[PDB]
Amino acid sequence: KAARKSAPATGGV
Amino acid sequence: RLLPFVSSEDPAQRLKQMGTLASALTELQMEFSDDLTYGMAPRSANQARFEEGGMQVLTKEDIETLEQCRAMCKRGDCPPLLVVFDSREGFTVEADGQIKDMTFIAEYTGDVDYIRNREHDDCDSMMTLLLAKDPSSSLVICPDKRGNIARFISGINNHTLDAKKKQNCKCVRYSVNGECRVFLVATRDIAKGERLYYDYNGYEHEYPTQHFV
Ligand SMILES: Nc1ncnc2c1ncn2[C@@H]1O[C@H](CSCC[C@H](N)C(=O)O)[C@@H](O)[C@H]1O
Repeated sequence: KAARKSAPATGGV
Repeated sequence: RLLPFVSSEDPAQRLKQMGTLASALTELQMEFSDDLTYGMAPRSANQARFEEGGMQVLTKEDIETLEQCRAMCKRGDCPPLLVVFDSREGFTVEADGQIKDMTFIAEYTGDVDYIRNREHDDCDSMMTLLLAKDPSSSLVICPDKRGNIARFISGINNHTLDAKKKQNCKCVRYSVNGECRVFLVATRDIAKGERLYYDYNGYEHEYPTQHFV
Protein backbone atom coordinates (compact mmCIF):
# COMPACT_ATOMS: atom_id res chain seq x y z
CA LYS A 1 0.00 0.00 0.00
CA ALA A 2 1.22 3.47 -0.90
CA ALA A 3 2.07 5.86 1.91
CA ARG A 4 1.81 9.59 1.03
CA LYS A 5 1.70 12.61 3.30
CA SER A 6 -1.42 14.72 3.89
CA ALA A 7 -2.06 18.31 4.90
CA PRO A 8 -5.32 20.13 5.81
CA ALA A 9 -7.25 22.41 3.37
CA THR A 10 -9.02 24.40 6.21
CA GLY A 11 -7.99 26.13 9.49
CA GLY A 12 -4.93 28.08 8.24
CA VAL A 13 -1.50 27.87 9.95
CA ARG B 1 0.14 36.73 7.52
CA LEU B 2 2.80 34.77 5.59
CA LEU B 3 6.30 36.09 5.98
CA PRO B 4 9.01 35.96 3.32
CA PHE B 5 12.06 33.97 4.37
CA VAL B 6 15.50 35.62 4.98
CA SER B 7 18.21 34.21 2.67
CA SER B 8 21.72 33.92 4.04
CA GLU B 9 23.73 37.09 3.49
CA ASP B 10 27.02 35.36 2.58
CA PRO B 11 26.76 34.20 -1.11
CA ALA B 12 29.20 31.31 -0.26
CA GLN B 13 26.69 30.18 2.49
CA ARG B 14 23.80 30.12 -0.08
CA LEU B 15 26.06 28.06 -2.48
CA LYS B 16 26.86 25.50 0.30
CA GLN B 17 23.01 25.31 0.99
CA MET B 18 22.19 24.79 -2.80
CA GLY B 19 25.10 22.27 -2.93
CA THR B 20 23.60 19.99 -0.18
CA LEU B 21 20.24 20.01 -2.10
CA ALA B 22 21.92 19.32 -5.54
CA SER B 23 23.88 16.41 -3.80
CA ALA B 24 20.75 14.81 -2.18
CA LEU B 25 18.78 15.31 -5.46
CA THR B 26 21.61 13.50 -7.32
CA GLU B 27 21.73 10.50 -4.86
CA LEU B 28 17.93 10.15 -5.56
CA GLN B 29 18.33 10.47 -9.43
CA MET B 30 16.21 13.64 -9.19
CA GLU B 31 16.16 16.90 -11.04
CA PHE B 32 15.45 20.22 -9.33
CA SER B 33 11.93 21.57 -9.83
CA ASP B 34 10.60 24.44 -7.66
CA ASP B 35 7.18 24.12 -9.34
CA LEU B 36 4.36 21.65 -9.77
CA THR B 37 4.78 19.83 -13.14
CA TYR B 38 1.88 18.48 -15.27
CA GLY B 39 0.89 12.16 -19.45
CA MET B 40 -0.07 11.93 -15.74
CA ALA B 41 -2.62 14.63 -14.66
CA PRO B 42 -3.17 17.85 -16.71
CA ARG B 43 -2.98 21.31 -15.00
CA SER B 44 -6.72 21.57 -15.84
CA ALA B 45 -7.39 18.64 -13.37
CA ASN B 46 -6.06 20.76 -10.45
CA GLN B 47 -9.15 22.66 -9.28
CA ALA B 48 -9.57 23.62 -5.63
CA ARG B 49 -13.40 23.69 -5.91
CA PHE B 50 -13.14 19.86 -6.32
CA GLU B 51 -11.84 19.48 -2.69
CA GLU B 52 -14.41 17.74 -0.46
CA GLY B 53 -15.92 20.41 1.84
CA GLY B 54 -13.79 23.13 0.21
CA MET B 55 -10.26 24.53 0.33
CA GLN B 56 -9.13 27.76 2.10
CA VAL B 57 -8.23 30.59 -0.29
CA LEU B 58 -4.76 32.25 -0.16
CA THR B 59 -5.16 36.09 0.21
CA LYS B 60 -3.71 38.67 -2.30
CA GLU B 61 -1.10 39.72 0.37
CA ASP B 62 -0.03 36.04 0.93
CA ILE B 63 0.05 35.34 -2.88
CA GLU B 64 2.42 38.43 -3.05
CA THR B 65 4.68 36.92 -0.33
CA LEU B 66 4.56 33.51 -2.17
CA GLU B 67 5.49 35.22 -5.52
CA GLN B 68 8.30 37.22 -3.76
CA CYS B 69 9.70 33.92 -2.25
CA ARG B 70 9.41 32.28 -5.68
CA ALA B 71 11.31 35.23 -7.28
CA MET B 72 13.98 35.02 -4.52
CA CYS B 73 14.60 31.28 -5.25
CA LYS B 74 14.80 31.99 -9.02
CA ARG B 75 17.73 34.51 -8.53
CA GLY B 76 19.72 32.35 -6.07
CA ASP B 77 18.16 33.55 -2.76
CA CYS B 78 17.15 30.11 -1.49
CA PRO B 79 15.63 29.77 2.06
CA PRO B 80 18.38 29.23 4.79
CA LEU B 81 18.21 25.40 4.80
CA LEU B 82 20.70 22.48 4.74
CA VAL B 83 20.08 18.95 3.48
CA VAL B 84 22.01 16.80 6.00
CA PHE B 85 22.18 12.97 6.11
CA ASP B 86 21.21 11.32 9.42
CA SER B 87 21.88 7.68 10.47
CA ARG B 88 18.33 7.37 11.97
CA GLU B 89 16.28 9.52 9.49
CA GLY B 90 18.10 9.45 6.10
CA PHE B 91 18.13 12.87 4.39
CA THR B 92 16.86 15.59 6.77
CA VAL B 93 16.52 19.40 6.51
CA GLU B 94 17.92 21.86 9.08
CA ALA B 95 17.64 25.62 9.47
CA ASP B 96 20.98 27.24 8.48
CA GLY B 97 19.96 30.69 9.72
CA GLN B 98 17.09 32.03 11.81
CA ILE B 99 13.57 31.26 10.44
CA LYS B 100 10.85 33.38 12.20
CA ASP B 101 7.35 32.04 13.01
CA MET B 102 4.85 32.38 10.03
CA THR B 103 7.74 32.32 7.47
CA PHE B 104 7.10 30.50 4.13
CA ILE B 105 9.74 27.75 3.93
CA ALA B 106 8.87 26.09 0.63
CA GLU B 107 6.21 24.74 -1.64
CA TYR B 108 5.85 20.90 -1.87
CA THR B 109 6.72 20.27 -5.54
CA GLY B 110 6.99 17.37 -8.03
CA ASP B 111 4.96 15.80 -10.90
CA VAL B 112 1.20 15.96 -10.33
CA ASP B 113 -0.64 12.63 -10.83
CA TYR B 114 -4.01 10.94 -10.10
CA ILE B 115 -3.93 8.96 -6.81
CA ARG B 116 -5.33 6.00 -8.99
CA ASN B 117 -2.04 5.90 -11.06
CA ARG B 118 0.05 5.67 -7.82
CA GLU B 119 -1.94 3.12 -5.69
CA HIS B 120 1.08 0.69 -5.91
CA ASP B 121 3.87 3.40 -5.72
CA ASP B 122 6.81 2.77 -3.36
CA CYS B 123 7.80 6.56 -3.27
CA ASP B 124 8.33 7.40 0.45
CA SER B 125 7.61 11.07 -0.46
CA MET B 126 4.13 11.22 -2.17
CA MET B 127 1.99 14.22 -1.00
CA THR B 128 -1.81 14.79 -1.47
CA LEU B 129 -2.70 17.83 -3.62
CA LEU B 130 -6.52 17.45 -4.13
CA LEU B 131 -8.98 15.23 -2.17
CA ALA B 132 -12.20 15.03 -4.23
CA LYS B 133 -15.44 13.07 -3.59
CA ASP B 134 -14.79 11.28 -6.93
CA PRO B 135 -11.63 9.13 -6.25
CA SER B 136 -10.76 9.26 -10.00
CA SER B 137 -10.27 13.03 -9.48
CA SER B 138 -7.98 12.99 -6.41
CA LEU B 139 -4.46 14.27 -7.08
CA VAL B 140 -1.05 13.64 -5.51
CA ILE B 141 2.43 15.27 -5.86
CA CYS B 142 5.18 12.83 -6.89
CA PRO B 143 8.78 13.96 -6.27
CA ASP B 144 10.31 10.65 -7.48
CA LYS B 145 11.83 12.18 -10.67
CA ARG B 146 11.89 15.93 -9.82
CA GLY B 147 11.49 18.06 -6.71
CA ASN B 148 12.91 20.55 -4.20
CA ILE B 149 13.77 20.76 -0.43
CA ALA B 150 10.14 19.91 0.76
CA ARG B 151 10.51 16.17 0.06
CA PHE B 152 13.58 15.89 2.34
CA ILE B 153 11.85 17.43 5.41
CA SER B 154 11.26 15.09 8.35
CA GLY B 155 7.97 14.17 9.93
CA ILE B 156 6.92 13.65 13.55
CA ASN B 157 6.17 10.27 15.15
CA ASN B 158 2.35 10.44 15.58
CA HIS B 159 2.24 7.50 18.10
CA THR B 160 4.28 8.91 21.04
CA LEU B 161 2.91 11.43 23.60
CA ASP B 162 5.89 13.83 22.98
CA ALA B 163 6.90 13.72 19.25
CA LYS B 164 4.53 16.70 18.59
CA LYS B 165 7.00 18.79 20.69
CA LYS B 166 9.58 18.33 17.82
CA GLN B 167 7.19 19.88 15.19
CA ASN B 168 8.36 23.36 14.14
CA CYS B 169 6.61 23.70 10.74
CA LYS B 170 3.13 22.87 9.35
CA CYS B 171 2.08 21.73 5.91
CA VAL B 172 -1.02 23.45 4.53
CA ARG B 173 -3.10 23.40 1.34
CA TYR B 174 -4.48 26.70 -0.03
CA SER B 175 -6.40 27.59 -3.23
CA VAL B 176 -4.13 29.84 -5.36
CA ASN B 177 -5.92 31.28 -8.44
CA GLY B 178 -8.31 28.28 -8.29
CA GLU B 179 -5.60 25.58 -8.03
CA CYS B 180 -4.57 23.41 -4.98
CA ARG B 181 -1.05 24.29 -3.74
CA VAL B 182 0.96 22.65 -0.88
CA PHE B 183 3.11 24.90 1.36
CA LEU B 184 5.40 24.58 4.40
CA VAL B 185 5.25 27.36 7.02
CA ALA B 186 7.24 27.78 10.29
CA THR B 187 4.85 27.40 13.27
CA ARG B 188 7.49 28.81 15.69
CA ASP B 189 10.89 30.59 15.58
CA ILE B 190 13.55 28.18 14.34
CA ALA B 191 17.25 28.71 15.21
CA LYS B 192 20.32 27.82 13.08
CA GLY B 193 20.97 24.06 13.36
CA GLU B 194 17.39 23.03 14.35
CA ARG B 195 16.12 20.09 12.28
CA LEU B 196 12.78 20.82 10.52
CA TYR B 197 9.79 18.56 11.40
CA TYR B 198 6.12 18.62 10.36
CA ASP B 199 3.15 16.27 10.71
CA TYR B 200 3.18 13.88 7.64
CA ASN B 201 -0.51 13.09 8.67
CA GLY B 202 -1.97 16.61 8.96
CA TYR B 203 -5.33 15.54 7.43
CA GLU B 204 -5.42 11.86 6.30
CA HIS B 205 -3.60 9.11 8.26
CA GLU B 206 -1.93 7.49 5.18
CA TYR B 207 1.70 7.74 6.41
CA PRO B 208 3.11 5.04 8.81
CA THR B 209 5.14 6.92 11.51
CA GLN B 210 5.45 4.39 14.43
CA HIS B 211 9.24 3.79 13.84
CA PHE B 212 10.15 7.56 13.44
CA VAL B 213 12.52 9.28 15.94
N1 LIG C 1 11.13 11.40 12.32
C1 LIG C 1 11.67 10.52 11.46
N2 LIG C 1 12.34 9.46 11.97
C2 LIG C 1 12.76 8.50 11.14
N3 LIG C 1 12.66 8.45 9.81
C3 LIG C 1 12.04 9.55 9.32
C4 LIG C 1 11.51 10.59 10.06
N4 LIG C 1 10.96 11.55 9.23
C5 LIG C 1 11.20 11.09 8.02
N5 LIG C 1 11.85 9.89 8.01
C6 LIG C 1 12.23 9.10 6.84
O1 LIG C 1 12.00 9.87 5.68
C7 LIG C 1 10.95 9.29 4.88
C8 LIG C 1 10.00 10.37 4.39
S1 LIG C 1 10.71 11.27 3.00
C9 LIG C 1 11.97 12.34 3.78
C10 LIG C 1 13.28 12.28 3.01
C11 LIG C 1 14.09 10.98 3.30
N6 LIG C 1 14.59 10.87 4.67
C12 LIG C 1 15.17 10.74 2.25
O2 LIG C 1 16.33 10.41 2.74
O3 LIG C 1 14.91 10.83 1.03
C13 LIG C 1 10.28 8.25 5.77
O4 LIG C 1 9.73 7.19 4.99
C14 LIG C 1 11.44 7.79 6.66
O5 LIG C 1 12.25 6.82 6.01
